[PDB]
Amino acid sequence: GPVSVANHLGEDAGHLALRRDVYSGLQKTPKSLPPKWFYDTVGSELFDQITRLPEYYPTRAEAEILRARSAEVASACRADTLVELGSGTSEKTRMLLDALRHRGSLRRFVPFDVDASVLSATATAIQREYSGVEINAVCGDFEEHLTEIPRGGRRLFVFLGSTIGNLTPGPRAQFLTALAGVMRPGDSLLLGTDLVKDAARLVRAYDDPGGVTAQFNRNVLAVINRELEADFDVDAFQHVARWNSAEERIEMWLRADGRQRVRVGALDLTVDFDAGEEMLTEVSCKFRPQAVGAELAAAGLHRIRWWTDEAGDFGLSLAAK
Ligand SMILES: O=C(O)[C@H](Cc1c[nH]cn1)NC(=S)NCc1ccccc1
Repeated sequence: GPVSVANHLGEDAGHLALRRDVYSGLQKTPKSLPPKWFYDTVGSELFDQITRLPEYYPTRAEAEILRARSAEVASACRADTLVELGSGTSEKTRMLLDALRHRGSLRRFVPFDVDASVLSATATAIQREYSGVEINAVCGDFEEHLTEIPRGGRRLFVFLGSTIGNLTPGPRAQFLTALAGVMRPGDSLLLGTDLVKDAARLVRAYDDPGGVTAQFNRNVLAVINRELEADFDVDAFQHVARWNSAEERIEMWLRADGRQRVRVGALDLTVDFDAGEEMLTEVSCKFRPQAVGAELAAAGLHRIRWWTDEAGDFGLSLAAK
């Protein structure tokens, strides 16, 4: 089937996005960076390592649900079209495409991500593995281009891996409202959410003993050093995984070992790290079954299926517009 990529991101939109997030976030108390920047080439294959760690249960828990419920998803949503908010590269992507193809209604696949090069390779590989499917990849961001997602058909929107947990409630309700707004009656959303559980398990999931998560987090400093010509002593910064009991969310911080002076070249900015000062690089919100259904409701979607894995570690929601 035909491949198309629509690119709505200017060529240096990424680079200018980084300037805004670093100039702003390194200048608030406490210092904070958005998690969209972990995923250069190094971080991305670090993340790939994380998903295989025995400690990082989310990837396997959601895979387990999907291996068992993908057929029910296809049959319940009846979609002819898979819209992925994500790069389209996981095995879970195939499970859902297979479920729709098996039921005979897979006509189009819409991968939606910010890396046009990754959409390109996804689209070429799905074109090779799924004949008869139109691939319409959209390079854009959630903030602006949900409306550029193609129309015509019954669409199942897919947002897996508890990515929505990387958004704090305010940004989170506003995204789900935006998503419900581009959905048409009879379209549906499959949403993955990591569930609240024992904190010692949560912290271990974000601080594996061999420190792959530690590398992945520290990597954001290398990215900022390379792309904004800053001078972070990457090794003087410790990965710390914290469980915020009140906000019910995992927090990734970077602790400075002793006072640091960091000049961000490309920004004409110098920031001061107190010795032992911590910087928020990621939040990872954990959910309760009822609260997910209520957020979906708040956004104008009606949840019709909830699933957990065998252990109650992780949840998938299927909600309809
Ligand atoms: O909330 C989480 O567990 C993780 C972050 C995390 C895991 N371990 C330490 N940090 N975020 C995820 S899967 N985002 C989805 C994504 C995947 C690939 C490329 C871009 C975006």
